[PDB]
Amino acid sequence: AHFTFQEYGQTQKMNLFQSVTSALDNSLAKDPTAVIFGEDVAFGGVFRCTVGLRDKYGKDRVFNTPLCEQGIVGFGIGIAVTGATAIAEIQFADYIFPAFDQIVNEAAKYRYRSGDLFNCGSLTIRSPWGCVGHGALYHSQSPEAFFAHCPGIKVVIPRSPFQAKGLLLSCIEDKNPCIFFEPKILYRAAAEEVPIEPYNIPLSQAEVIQEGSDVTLVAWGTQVHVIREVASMAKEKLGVSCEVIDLRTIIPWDVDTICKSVIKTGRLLISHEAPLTGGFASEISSTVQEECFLNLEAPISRVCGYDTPFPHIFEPFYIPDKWKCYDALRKMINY
Amino acid sequence: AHFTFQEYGQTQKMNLFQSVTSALDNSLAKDPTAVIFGEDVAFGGVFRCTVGLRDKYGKDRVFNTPLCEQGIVGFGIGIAVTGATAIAEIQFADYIFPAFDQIVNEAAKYRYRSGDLFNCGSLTIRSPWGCVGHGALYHSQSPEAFFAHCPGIKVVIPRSPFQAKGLLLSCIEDKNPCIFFEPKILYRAAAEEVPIEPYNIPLSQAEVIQEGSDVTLVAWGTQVHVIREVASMAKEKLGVSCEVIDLRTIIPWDVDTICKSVIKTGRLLISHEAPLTGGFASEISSTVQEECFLNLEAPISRVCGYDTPFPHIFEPFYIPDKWKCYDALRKMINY
Amino acid sequence: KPQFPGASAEFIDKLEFIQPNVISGIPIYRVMDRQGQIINPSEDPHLPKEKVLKLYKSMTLLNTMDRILYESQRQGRISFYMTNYGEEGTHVGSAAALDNTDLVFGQYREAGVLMYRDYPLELFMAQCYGNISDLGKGRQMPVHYGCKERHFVTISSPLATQIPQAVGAAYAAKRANANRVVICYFGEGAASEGDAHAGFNFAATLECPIIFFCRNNGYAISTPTSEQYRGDGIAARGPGYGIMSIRVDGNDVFAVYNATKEARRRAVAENQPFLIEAMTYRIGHHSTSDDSSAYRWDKQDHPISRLRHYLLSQGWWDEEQEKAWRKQSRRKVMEAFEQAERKPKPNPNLLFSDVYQEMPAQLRKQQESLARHLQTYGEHYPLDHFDK
Amino acid sequence: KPQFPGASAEFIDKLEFIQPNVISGIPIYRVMDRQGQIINPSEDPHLPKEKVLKLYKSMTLLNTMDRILYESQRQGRISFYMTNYGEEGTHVGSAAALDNTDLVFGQYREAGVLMYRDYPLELFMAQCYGNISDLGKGRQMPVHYGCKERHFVTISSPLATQIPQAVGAAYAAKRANANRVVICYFGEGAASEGDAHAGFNFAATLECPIIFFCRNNGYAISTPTSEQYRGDGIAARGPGYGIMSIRVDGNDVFAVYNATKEARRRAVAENQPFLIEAMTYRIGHHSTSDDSSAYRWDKQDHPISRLRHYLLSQGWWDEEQEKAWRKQSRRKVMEAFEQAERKPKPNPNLLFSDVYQEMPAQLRKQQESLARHLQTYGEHYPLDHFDK
Ligand SMILES: Cc1ncc(C[n+]2c([C@H](O)CC(C)C)sc(CCOP(=O)(O)OP(=O)(O)O)c2C)c(N)n1
Ligand SMILES: Cc1ncc(C[n+]2c([C@H](O)CC(C)C)sc(CCOP(=O)(O)OP(=O)(O)O)c2C)c(N)n1
Ligand SMILES: [Cl-]
Ligand SMILES: [Cl-]
Ligand SMILES: [Cl-]
Ligand SMILES: [Cl-]
Ligand SMILES: [K+]
Ligand SMILES: [K+]
Ligand SMILES: [K+]
Ligand SMILES: [K+]
Ligand SMILES: [Mn+2]
Ligand SMILES: [Mn+2]
Repeated sequence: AHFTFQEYGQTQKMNLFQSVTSALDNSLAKDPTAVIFGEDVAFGGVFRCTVGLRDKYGKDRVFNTPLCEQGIVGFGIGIAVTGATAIAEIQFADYIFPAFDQIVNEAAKYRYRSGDLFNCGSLTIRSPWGCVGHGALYHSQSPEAFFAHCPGIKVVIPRSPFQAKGLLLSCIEDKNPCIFFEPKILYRAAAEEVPIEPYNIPLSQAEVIQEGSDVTLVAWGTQVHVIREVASMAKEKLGVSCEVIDLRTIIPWDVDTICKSVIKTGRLLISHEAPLTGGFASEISSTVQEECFLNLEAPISRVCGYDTPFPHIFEPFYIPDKWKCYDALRKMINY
Repeated sequence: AHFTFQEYGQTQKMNLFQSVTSALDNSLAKDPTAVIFGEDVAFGGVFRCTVGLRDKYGKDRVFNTPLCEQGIVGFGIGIAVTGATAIAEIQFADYIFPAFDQIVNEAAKYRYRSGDLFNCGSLTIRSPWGCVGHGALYHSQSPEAFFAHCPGIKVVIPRSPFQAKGLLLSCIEDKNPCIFFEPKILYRAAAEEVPIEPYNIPLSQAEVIQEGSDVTLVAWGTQVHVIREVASMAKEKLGVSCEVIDLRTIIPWDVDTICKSVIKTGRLLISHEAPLTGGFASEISSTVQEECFLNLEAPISRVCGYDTPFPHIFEPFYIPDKWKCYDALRKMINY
Repeated sequence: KPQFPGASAEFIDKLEFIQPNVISGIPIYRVMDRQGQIINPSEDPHLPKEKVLKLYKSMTLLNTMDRILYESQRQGRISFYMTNYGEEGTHVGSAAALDNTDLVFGQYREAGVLMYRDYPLELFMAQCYGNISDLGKGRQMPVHYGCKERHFVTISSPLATQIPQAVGAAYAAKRANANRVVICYFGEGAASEGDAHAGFNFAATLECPIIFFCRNNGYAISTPTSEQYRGDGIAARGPGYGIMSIRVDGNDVFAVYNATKEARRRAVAENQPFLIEAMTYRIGHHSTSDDSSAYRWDKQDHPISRLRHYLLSQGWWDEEQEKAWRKQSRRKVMEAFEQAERKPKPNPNLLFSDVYQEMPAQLRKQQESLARHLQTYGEHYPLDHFDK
Repeated sequence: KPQFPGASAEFIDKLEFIQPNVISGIPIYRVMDRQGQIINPSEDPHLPKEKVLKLYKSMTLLNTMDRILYESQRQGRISFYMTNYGEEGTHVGSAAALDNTDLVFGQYREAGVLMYRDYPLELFMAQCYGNISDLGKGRQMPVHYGCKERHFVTISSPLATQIPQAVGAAYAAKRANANRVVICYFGEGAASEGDAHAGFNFAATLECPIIFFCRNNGYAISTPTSEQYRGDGIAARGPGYGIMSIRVDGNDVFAVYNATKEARRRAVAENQPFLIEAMTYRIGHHSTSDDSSAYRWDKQDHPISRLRHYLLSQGWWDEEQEKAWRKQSRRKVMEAFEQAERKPKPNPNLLFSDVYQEMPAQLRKQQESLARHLQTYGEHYPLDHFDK
């Protein structure tokens, strides 16, 4: 494994897929309009995220669609137009593209273009995301930067079971169409205490998970665990204090939390599995440079996937792992 | 108008649509495999770009497809797989999205994923692009940043009739799938001498169209004319010498030319009609900051469209016009 | 017997390809001839006088508005326009067969549905002018109408995207136990889009109370149907998806009405989709950006003419009434037109709201940036035209 | 007579919806019964002994390879696998009816087509292991096969994307005056995708020599066909697009062969698409990631069994031959397997080439960055497994 995974009433140990099911169960229990649909969701889903829900809530509320992503998203938009909560699943993020027109031209623009006479705010699209060791070109992708250039949608990526359930519930209840990307490598690997009852984590809010004073490290999804480890390597090997931040919401993103951190540390390294060019690290880096020019002691580093498609046998060489991140951090500290 | 428009054998005065037709005519004359197809191309196209070509070359080579962009691009990929030149048209860039999966998952990855046993290098997709005064949400868009995050395609945007014909011919002949975006406001407005016979302008090469020493201004398409004017305003009003660069190719982009300029001037302003967040200015700005940290005298400015859909009645307030650019430049000079 | 899960069928012991019936296609349902005479008494809906006069006055009022707004676009007073010439019968015939609260999704060439639902002239014109009375806040190009009060979902330019949306809204209605149908209008060009295949298949497999209404007017901009498809029009695709399908004379208000009325009744009762393909002819240019003589009814087969002949036969209209109405409708349209032209455009601030329900702080920053910009550089902008 | 440009039809004076024939669907063409007996002498293709033995040996060799590679995946030796159980007849029957240079596009469950075209065991295994012999350079997941020499376009995971591509390749072939057909395989799930509607319509309107070959095996992962569509399978959609269509028993090599042979002959001569829906049953799990007992032939209706009974009736096979071949095919598969396991993986440098034909300078920079990285941190990477 390229990574290691490390108030609210009663809790239970839950892995990431189970925390998704818990969020969905809580949602359907409290919102009689809510339905869940997509490919193979009825028998519990190819990642078990919907197990037991059809039995509990009924075949009219948890159901399979024909195999057509553009249909899935257009269908969910139309449910949400009536005011009903629509929780669409896209089987892998790699297969979200056929729905790109329905998401970007339709869902994102629905409220603006009608002057708020109509909306699809009660739509949420959930989709497994990110590398998985052997997914190759079409079961590995991280498409969040494509969506980040689209005003009108929200894009949210959790790093753990606890974070996943609170962020998913926020997406489901948020009055804007949301894409919730679930890091599939974590579905079984990451497990921790998760409240049985519903709770919310705010959207557009980054989380500083470790305070530090020498450099700011920013990532999201599984890559948060990579940078947490990098912070530990940097402390031990270099005597460098790293502030580790999970961005959580891609758009609209928490500019203030990131800039506040960089004003303090003077250095920033951003990492993501997606390709470098056009990746969302470029948006963060530009903005920070604009806001923290006087504080920046070194060029902002982006440690990302290469500008290639996501390979099968070469995955261990492709990903921005802890050594690539550490080496980049070392150099930036030396600057 | 928010803008003013200002070796190779015999030339003729041509507007931008005519220069496109000239490029296409030259291509079909010299390449017997080449075909042009899409919605309404047979009668000459909704912007007249294909007038006369079906008469000259035949109905098997210049033809209408059914109304289906995902079909248009998949069809063109399959022609290009056989080695034949496929010149697909997408009627407005706003309607490229239904083909996003065929472009990103298929065309861009075709050569890589087959180990070069198959390719679609002889595909070119051309599409009108950019604002037009009253196009509103779906006849105004500039989608180049969506495509910039996709390794394996090239994305090219000309600023004039002469540039359009030489860049289009390069795209048509380039051994990679290319998207050529034609700034539709310029179709009739911009007119200048254009060589009758074919010639090429290199891809991935920016053009410094005016040398300057105080600030670097970068744009592409119609926005080049806006920044050219801004350079003139800055010279007259501020005694500021601007280096004006047309990027031309979005990906792979000419990093060297931009960095060389910023090393000299120490200041950079990038402008584009597309929305700020996730726009391609963020990629340029991050990269320049990484490469020119020691030379940068001021934060890099991005003057872009707002993070909204493209409005109808508010267009004059939405676009990054010459005054918005000038004011941003003024402030950056004051920094 | 065959045991395959994918189909229910017998074996055949000889090789026979199934040929399409394109030359002898699905027949075209007609109720009245081109002289407005009822062909088959048993098909006559016997609509009451007031209703038939409303069908007639709605079509001609739309036609009056079309002529004025088309002229306004030619003069550069509005940026764009698309007329409804030749297709007025499909709009009003079908709208009259719907319940008032049935939800409508459209394409762009269905304004008669709104007119039949009493959408004010003032609001049609407010949208085309993008003025302060536009509830769409001037954000979309002209003819992109929407009315929450009249259950008409805001038009958007991307073709066929509303098809699977309409199906989702129909599924939600089923669940709500609505006694409501959704109708989804689209052209024969739009039917080529992948979203049409998605919507048709979802509607059948998810069992939704929806009417798909295809206006087949022979052209998609310059493209004739011979380059659009090769089977027997759109109606012949319905059965392949398991959808009950019919083809009607779209120039015959009563044929459109009858088919729509029966589809509505059955779609709502049975939770099953129906497809209606209305055959017509696009008399106008495609839009104000189109000169249709570049690539190709009015006098011998027009829905309005046919309806007018019908009224005369019942003794429900005459020359005097026609003249008075021609004048009254001109005056009504001209009054709304003049008002629409004198209204200001909305505050430029409205450029930023409704992107999200709330306004993100970073978006508010951009709005503030514009306000500061206009304070300094305002002389360079058309400010005197915009509210506030 | 109706005058509408969009369809060719008569008027009808009574309202009648067209109902789909789903209970009595398009019949299933069969040539031999489950005991391998020819049902109708006039349909017997009388393939020569050597050819029928090649159909048989190709299926069983594929089946042998499937069992071994499925076990290899269970043990974690390869990352992924998908078997072809129950569908071997569709692959070999159809491939045998094609000309050797007809271009094939596929989905992922068509490896028998390659096996019939003599694709080496070594190369099937090279792709699954991503080793140095893989011409795909280890870049795609297992079973994503492609062979330029054998005119089999590299498989990609996104469903149905190859459908409109196959049509474009078929148009290009027409132009080239090829006497070549394109065949495009896909499952009944993939047929729900918008790309299928695009490809079918383009093929008909642009008049392309293509065979669409749909393997209807009852399920798309967990989803039964009752949740996939509501019309009469995929074959009933063909006529709506103007495509000549047939349904065959996909467990009957000879029925598949005959339909494919006649479609090829006519598609090439007439420049017209043909649709073949082969009814089968997916005997295996969907893939190695699937346990199919979570949501639901082998002994009573299997293509291999049926073909074996046929050979016996001609006196073309016996128990002794079956035993010797079982042994020889096991040995051939095990030899390739052992070789495949001992080969190194390709140079990690190959991660960067073929993204574009040339390597952009900025991409070369990334390749250099990796080389420097591995010089310093190489102990932390599986380097001893990779070439160079
Ligand atoms: C996905 C996509 N592709 C292409 C188009 C371009 N187009 C149009 C516009 O942009 C419409 C706006 C002005 C409101 S309309 C149009 C022709 C559609 O023809 P149809 O037969 O469906 O409809 P009709 O004959 O009633 O105009 C096309 C190709 C479009 N709007 N959407
Ligand atoms: C556009 C899209 N959506 C969903 C899928 C997921 N999926 C699959 C994979 O990812 C395949 C890779 C492992 C090679 S296969 C699949 C089921 C396809 O069912 P079909 O009936 O078409 O084919 P078959 O029964 O032969 O498996 C789906 C939903 C997919 N590959 N593409
Ligand atoms: Cl996986
Ligand atoms: Cl335009
Ligand atoms: Cl001015
Ligand atoms: Cl290690
Ligand atoms: K939501
Ligand atoms: K090219
Ligand atoms: K639409
Ligand atoms: K594919
Ligand atoms: Mn039409
Ligand atoms: Mn299947």
